[PDB]
Amino acid sequence: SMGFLILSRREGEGITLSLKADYPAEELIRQLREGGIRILVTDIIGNQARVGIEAPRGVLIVRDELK
Amino acid sequence: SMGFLILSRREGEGITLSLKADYPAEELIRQLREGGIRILVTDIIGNQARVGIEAPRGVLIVRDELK
Repeated sequence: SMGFLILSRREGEGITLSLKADYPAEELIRQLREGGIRILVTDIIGNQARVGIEAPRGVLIVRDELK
Repeated sequence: SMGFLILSRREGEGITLSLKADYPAEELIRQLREGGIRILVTDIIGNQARVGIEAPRGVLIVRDELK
């Protein structure tokens, strides 16, 4: 199954996607070749955009201001 | 160097990221572990959000309405 993260982002705010160190390379590459990552603009509430990300469990999703 | 794509997205519009079939698995996994993918909300022009994506060259970036 998939991890799902939707966050409000203002101008100049972002997200970094990386690979989790504890998951194996053969499997992550197969997660990403086969199904990929989906980015969705879910809502635009004025000066904010709610961005959804659906990604296999091996993908680390971190808001830029955290790391 | 990096591929860069910025597109206007309205509500319910998205992007799919996948891995290019012609690039080797060892290298792509190392592209993504080391540097990752950056998603940036660059501008919110009313009912549209301009979403930037910076990704290593091995990553295929496709607007949902194309494939």
